[PDB]
Amino acid sequence: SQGTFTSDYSKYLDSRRAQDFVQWLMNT
Ligand SMILES: [Cl-]
Ligand SMILES: [Cl-]
Repeated sequence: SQGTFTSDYSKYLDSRRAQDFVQWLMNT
């Protein structure tokens, strides 16, 4: 199974993606 390191890295990647969406929402 995915260990804590891989799972935490995926939550980091999720954060990058969600933050890019937050930025996109302000874009025009
Ligand atoms: Cl791992
Ligand atoms: Cl991304």
